[PDB]
Amino acid sequence: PIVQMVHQAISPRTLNAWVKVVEEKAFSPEVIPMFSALSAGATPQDLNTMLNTVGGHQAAMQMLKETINEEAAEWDRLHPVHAGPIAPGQMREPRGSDIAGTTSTLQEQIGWMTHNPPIPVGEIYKTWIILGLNKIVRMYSPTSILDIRQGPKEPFRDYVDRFYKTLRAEQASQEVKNWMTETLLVQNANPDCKTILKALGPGATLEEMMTACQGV
Amino acid sequence: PIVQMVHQAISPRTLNAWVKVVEEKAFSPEVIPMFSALSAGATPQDLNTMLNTVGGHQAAMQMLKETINEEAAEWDRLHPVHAGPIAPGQMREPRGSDIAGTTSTLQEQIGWMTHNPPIPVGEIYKTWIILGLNKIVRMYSPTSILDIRQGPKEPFRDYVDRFYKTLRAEQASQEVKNWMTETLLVQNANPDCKTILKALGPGATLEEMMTACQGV
Amino acid sequence: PIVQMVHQAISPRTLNAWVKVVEEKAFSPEVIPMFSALSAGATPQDLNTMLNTVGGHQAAMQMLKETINEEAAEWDRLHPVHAGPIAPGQMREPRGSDIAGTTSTLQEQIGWMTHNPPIPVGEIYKTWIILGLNKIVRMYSPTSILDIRQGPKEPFRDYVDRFYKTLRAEQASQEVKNWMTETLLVQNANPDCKTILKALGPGATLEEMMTACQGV
Amino acid sequence: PIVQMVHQAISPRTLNAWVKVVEEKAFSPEVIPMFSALSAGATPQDLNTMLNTVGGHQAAMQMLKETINEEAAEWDRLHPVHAGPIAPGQMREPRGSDIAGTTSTLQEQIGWMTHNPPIPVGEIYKTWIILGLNKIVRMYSPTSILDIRQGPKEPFRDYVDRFYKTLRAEQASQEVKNWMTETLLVQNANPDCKTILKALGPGATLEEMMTACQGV
Amino acid sequence: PIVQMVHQAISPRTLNAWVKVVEEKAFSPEVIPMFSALSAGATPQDLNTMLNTVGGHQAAMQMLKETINEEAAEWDRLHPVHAGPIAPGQMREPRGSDIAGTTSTLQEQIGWMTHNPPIPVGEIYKTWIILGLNKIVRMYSPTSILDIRQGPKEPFRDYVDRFYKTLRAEQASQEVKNWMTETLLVQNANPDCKTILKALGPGATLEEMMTACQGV
Amino acid sequence: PIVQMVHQAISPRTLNAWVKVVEEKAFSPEVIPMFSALSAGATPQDLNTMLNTVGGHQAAMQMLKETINEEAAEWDRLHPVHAGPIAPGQMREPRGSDIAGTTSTLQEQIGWMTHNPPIPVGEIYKTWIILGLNKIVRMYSPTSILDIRQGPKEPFRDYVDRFYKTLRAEQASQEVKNWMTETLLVQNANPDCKTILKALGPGATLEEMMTACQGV
Ligand SMILES: [Cl-]
Ligand SMILES: [Cl-]
Ligand SMILES: [Cl-]
Ligand SMILES: [Cl-]
Ligand SMILES: [Cl-]
Ligand SMILES: [Cl-]
Ligand SMILES: [Cl-]
Ligand SMILES: [Cl-]
Ligand SMILES: [Cl-]
Ligand SMILES: [Cl-]
Ligand SMILES: [Cl-]
Ligand SMILES: [Cl-]
Ligand SMILES: [Cl-]
Ligand SMILES: [Cl-]
Ligand SMILES: [Cl-]
Ligand SMILES: [Cl-]
Ligand SMILES: [Cl-]
Ligand SMILES: [Cl-]
Ligand SMILES: [Cl-]
Ligand SMILES: [Cl-]
Ligand SMILES: [Cl-]
Ligand SMILES: [Cl-]
Ligand SMILES: [Cl-]
Ligand SMILES: [Cl-]
Ligand SMILES: [Cl-]
Ligand SMILES: [Cl-]
Ligand SMILES: [Cl-]
Ligand SMILES: [Cl-]
Ligand SMILES: [Cl-]
Ligand SMILES: [Cl-]
Ligand SMILES: [Cl-]
Ligand SMILES: [Cl-]
Ligand SMILES: [Cl-]
Ligand SMILES: [Cl-]
Ligand SMILES: [Cl-]
Ligand SMILES: [Cl-]
Ligand SMILES: [Cl-]
Ligand SMILES: [Cl-]
Ligand SMILES: [Cl-]
Ligand SMILES: [Cl-]
Ligand SMILES: [Cl-]
Ligand SMILES: [Cl-]
Repeated sequence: PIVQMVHQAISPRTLNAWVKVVEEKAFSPEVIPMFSALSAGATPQDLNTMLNTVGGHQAAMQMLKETINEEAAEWDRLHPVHAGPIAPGQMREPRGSDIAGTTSTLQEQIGWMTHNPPIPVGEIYKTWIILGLNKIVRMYSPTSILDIRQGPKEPFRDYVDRFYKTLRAEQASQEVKNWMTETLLVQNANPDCKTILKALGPGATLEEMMTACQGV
Repeated sequence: PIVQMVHQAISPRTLNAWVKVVEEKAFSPEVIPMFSALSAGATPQDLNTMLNTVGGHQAAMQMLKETINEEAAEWDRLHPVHAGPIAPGQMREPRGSDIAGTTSTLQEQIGWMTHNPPIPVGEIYKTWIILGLNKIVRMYSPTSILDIRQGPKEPFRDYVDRFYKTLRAEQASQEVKNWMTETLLVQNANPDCKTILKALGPGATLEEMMTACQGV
Repeated sequence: PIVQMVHQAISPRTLNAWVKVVEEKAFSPEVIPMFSALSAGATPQDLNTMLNTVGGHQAAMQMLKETINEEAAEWDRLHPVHAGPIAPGQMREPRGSDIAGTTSTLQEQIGWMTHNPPIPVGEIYKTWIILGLNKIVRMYSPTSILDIRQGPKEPFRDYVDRFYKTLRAEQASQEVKNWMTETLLVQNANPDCKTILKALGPGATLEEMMTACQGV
Repeated sequence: PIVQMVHQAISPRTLNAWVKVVEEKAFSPEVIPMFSALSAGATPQDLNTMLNTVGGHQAAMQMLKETINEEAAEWDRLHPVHAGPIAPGQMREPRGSDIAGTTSTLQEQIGWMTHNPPIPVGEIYKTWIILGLNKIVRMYSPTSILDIRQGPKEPFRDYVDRFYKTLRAEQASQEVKNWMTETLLVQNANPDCKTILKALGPGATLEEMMTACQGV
Repeated sequence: PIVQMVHQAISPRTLNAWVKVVEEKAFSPEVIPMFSALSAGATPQDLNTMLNTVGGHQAAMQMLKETINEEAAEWDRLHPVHAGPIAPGQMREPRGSDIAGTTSTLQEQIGWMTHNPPIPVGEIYKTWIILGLNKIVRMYSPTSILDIRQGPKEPFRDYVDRFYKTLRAEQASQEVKNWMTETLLVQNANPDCKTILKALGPGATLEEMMTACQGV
Repeated sequence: PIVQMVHQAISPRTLNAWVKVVEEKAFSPEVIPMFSALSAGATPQDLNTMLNTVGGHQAAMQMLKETINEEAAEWDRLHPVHAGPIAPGQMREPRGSDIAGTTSTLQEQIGWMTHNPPIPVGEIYKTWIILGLNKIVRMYSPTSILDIRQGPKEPFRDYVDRFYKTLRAEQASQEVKNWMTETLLVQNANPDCKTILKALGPGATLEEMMTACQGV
């Protein structure tokens, strides 16, 4: 990675942390923030290290590769490289495969990241990776938000935990998520809780909803 | 985080420590001081990393989101942003969502935290998070302080441990807590201890109370 | 903490070390030196972090709070704060609650600790905490030094281990401890060892006493 | 290793990480990226340390030695050393065995790596090692890509995981790998999935293929 | 400790390492080199931290205290402190209890250790501690070197391991140790090995002795 | 150790790593590269720390002592110390026991290692230690290379693993090792493999030999 500047290897602990996270949690949604934290200041070389150290899950890892290549091709369309000899005190313009670290060297990556103005190839590549990880989380989610229904003796808190877990795995925008919360949460609550939540009105906070259905 | 200045990634150990704390202790009151210690010098990006790495407990995490948004909206009311182009050698004034790290970049966060005078967005956001965590601790507390009663063969020390554990989870002010201690502790002690503690008078320290009921 | 100067967060390992020490050893006497080592260079904020991260033992932790408040009130009596506006290039004089970190900020704590001359608020607060921890160790000690008696088939080394373990938990001064050693150790040894130790005379070292009763 | 410059020992954690990786994963393909990450900035001395700390697998380790010697001999052919006394402020030209660290000293390795222009002997030797590791991965792969066939009740995702795991161990070029994907994946799918994938046409992404055969 | 200069706290890992060593190995001879390594650059405060963090073994720890006090009293005899006010840019001369860290402050310890010329109070105190630890190792050794005799079917290597383990715990000088090796090792070997070793003559190395009795 | 310069203590992790390596692997050949890596930049004091922290194996550790003394005596013969007072800005010439760290101080060791020109006493002593460790590995090897014979149903890969494991423990030169490989490997293979390997001719690589006998 790079930190406030200087380059260094990914630490053994960071490497092991990532490998173990994937071994333990597969593609539960919280893996993505963990990936992002473990890859802080990463060069594309470091990001490829992290992805290539995953054994198994090779369908997911292939899907990620295809997503990356799609984003790289889009970058190339928007940023076509201009022909000419690179001047003294200048860097060549990166293509998509340079950002993804397959056709660039570490020095070139360092060159772009530490240039003035900077070309943050590590952060660009990370956005592409996270887009691909989000697709995998979606695909690997066992359940739909439409099927989350409170059981007749289920504590409301447990139902809400299942609701918001499933909502998190959905790849719908924030406005759609708001509609899901406003509509389904109360609609798919059990008869007694549902009646109590409708009495609160559509202005209630989750805290107030949870407090209301505690006794039920 | 930032430390005496320079920015760096949250360490794998810090990340793992937080994840494991939540896995093991859920929302026992001591989790909050642990959160605060693990988030020392944190930018809002780092604070979101910590909260987003939690898998499960998504009712609690949603309640926390709602608390954050409430505090952000209050900030916006008290600190309305003034229209105009930002001068050379100046930072734009942060709105609530900039403090909570959803509409600001890391450089902007670094910019505010290291400015002269500083705008400590990390510490402001942390106060909002801790307010939300305190609400969750309250809500998830199984017991009321009014129901803590010493058993007829219960060592006074064990009763006092249960009393002060339950008191800690109550979200009443320090003056109310003082009344609880002065009134209930002795009132809800078992017959023999209760008689002995009333004989000490209302000036006794906890040490003296504990020593008095040792033999009982 | 602060180290030779610069401030930084308490490390996750330090935090975990302290939590685990308390989980494992409760209030055995060796916990106090461990506390002191783990809190080296600590600000009052860091010291409160350490104490607040303890879950359970809330009778002990309340006793500690009361001890701290007693020491803070004594500080206030000896060091009454003088009214007036604080000059440029000067620090306000700390009251007891500033030393204990409940009414002071981290910058103010840093301000006092790094001032010339220094006001070591962290070390002052640590002495108060250790006074309180010593009271808890005393109170939680199961045994009195007067009751430590060598069994008729007990190796002298095992008896001496029990003697000095119990002596360590007593909160009597060094002169009283010397009397206990000079008087009780030999007095409460078993018949055969006791006779052998009285023959050595009152000038014998512990090494010589232990060697003498090896064969017994 | 060397990091942005300064030399230092390989850390105990790096050493242990490598030893344990080999103990646990043998020569699964992901071991190679792990080797590369753990050997970041390595001198040839450090690389030999890593390889020599492996106990067991001595057939593989001998094959690696032979691969290294082959690459060293090729280097010598392409870069024959010129006779003459080495000038003040100059380094002798490295032969293959100097790059592999058997006839050079640590200072000489440091000398080449930190020279202007640099002669990155660590990175050259690492390419040779990885060539040898790739040969071992190939040789130790239990299965051929031609034999990966979806079972009649096998989830398509599981079949794809096995396909891309086996493909990764093949030491065929990227163009051959593309042919394998375009031809075999669909060809060796089970009757019902195979029919569904042929209906998608040869433009489908893996995501689309996986989604199509979810219900099957 | 102090390292090339700057002071810092003993690390949690160092603390834990020492505690665990004592828990696991008690007073086997190798504990002393481990103590010495873990206490590298230690101030007397750090050395007391290490000794005071030991729970149990309080007979041994008391014997150590008595040994320390004996060495402190000897220091005082050889180095009597001269009366007078300490000059600007000068340090007071340490007494035995200042070296052992009970009557000196950390700053004073730092003062002596970093003075020109240095007064290495940490290293002086460490020699006293190691003298005391050696006495404990001796006292706690279960066996005498005179009783180590090779069994009639015991591999010579196992006998030699027991011999040199027991020899290490003896607190006799190097010349006495040489006599023990030259005399007893061969004398207390089993009949067949003993005959073979006497045939080698008194010039044989241990390697040659071990090789000679391999087949036996 | 010393690192690019500055001196510091051996880390607790390094110490523990070495102790555990010896506990787990005894004197398997890979222990020596591990020793060398863990002792990088070591002073003789640090090297003695590492050797003295070993509990048990005291026959081996005595053999190592004798090997060290032999090398020290050889050093003394080749480098006799010249009588005279040591000049300002000069170091006394080290004798063998100064190199082995028994008659020199840490400052003197630092003095030699950081002098211009340097006298690398740590690296010299390390060569002596490794010579002694190699003697122990030889002596403790259970098997001879002449006795490694492929079983009639043994996979060739398993036979080759045993061959090269045993070869590694032999203390014969590289030319002798080459003869062993060229002669014995094929000679001591099982009837069917042996016939197949003789058909390849004496130019075959190990990879080619292993591939040839895969089906057998
Ligand atoms: Cl995995
Ligand atoms: Cl998953
Ligand atoms: Cl890679
Ligand atoms: Cl790869
Ligand atoms: Cl850009
Ligand atoms: Cl970047
Ligand atoms: Cl569900
Ligand atoms: Cl969780
Ligand atoms: Cl909870
Ligand atoms: Cl995040
Ligand atoms: Cl998230
Ligand atoms: Cl502000
Ligand atoms: Cl802040
Ligand atoms: Cl309770
Ligand atoms: Cl606890
Ligand atoms: Cl206790
Ligand atoms: Cl706190
Ligand atoms: Cl708290
Ligand atoms: Cl003061
Ligand atoms: Cl302080
Ligand atoms: Cl007892
Ligand atoms: Cl292995
Ligand atoms: Cl393998
Ligand atoms: Cl090596
Ligand atoms: Cl080797
Ligand atoms: Cl080159
Ligand atoms: Cl290199
Ligand atoms: Cl398969
Ligand atoms: Cl212990
Ligand atoms: Cl012992
Ligand atoms: Cl202490
Ligand atoms: Cl103590
Ligand atoms: Cl001195
Ligand atoms: Cl010192
Ligand atoms: Cl024995
Ligand atoms: Cl051992
Ligand atoms: Cl062995
Ligand atoms: Cl030592
Ligand atoms: Cl030793
Ligand atoms: Cl030399
Ligand atoms: Cl050296
Ligand atoms: Cl074998």
